[PDB]
Amino acid sequence: AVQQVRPILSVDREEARKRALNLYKAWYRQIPYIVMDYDIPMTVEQCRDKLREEFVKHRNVTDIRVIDMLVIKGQMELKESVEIWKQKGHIMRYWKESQDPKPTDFLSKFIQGV
Amino acid sequence: MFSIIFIALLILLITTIVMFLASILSKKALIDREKSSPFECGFDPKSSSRLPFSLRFFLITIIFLIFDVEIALILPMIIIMKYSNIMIWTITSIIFILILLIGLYHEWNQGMLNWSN
Repeated sequence: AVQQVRPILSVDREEARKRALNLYKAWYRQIPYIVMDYDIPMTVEQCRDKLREEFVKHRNVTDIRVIDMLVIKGQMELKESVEIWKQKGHIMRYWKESQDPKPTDFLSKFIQGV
Repeated sequence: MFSIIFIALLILLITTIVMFLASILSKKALIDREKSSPFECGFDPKSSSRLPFSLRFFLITIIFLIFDVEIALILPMIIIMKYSNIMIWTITSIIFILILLIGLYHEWNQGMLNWSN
């Protein structure tokens, strides 16, 4: 079920990690600047914590190509935060603080509607 | 003079009183985190925004000072012209202006305002 297809950037899973971890470097190194530049509530530790979870967001990615794109997205978002194109609203977006975590257990769902 | 001094003090006091008065006449509002940000066309201000001081504006103002002082030298010509000896007043003043022109025209051929940057 294999296909002999073009690459994008990374030719092997290890190069993929090499690229993926490079991004993790830029983001870790950037966090303090954004805490200063963007006047938002978030603090360095929380921003670091979210960065960890947000990589964990997709741990079981497998395809070399898919993981390459995820890194391509990150390098973009890095630059948009590195330079201050984004806005305090845009950067906080990662927390989703407007909506309360909706009910999850069956009764709370049942008693609160579909 | 002090007639002038007192009038200026009176005006300044009346001026500050007016602005002091307007400061109470204008209604107050509860302060806001964002109402007191620098205006950058509605998109978040960047880092400190303190402009670079690598520029020429001091250079132009230095040209100002040179000509500003030179202006000082030539101010009194109006009054002394009736008293001073005419050769000395004539030649002395004429070479002032002549040197200024030559400095200017020599400096156009230099063209220092047309900087590369």
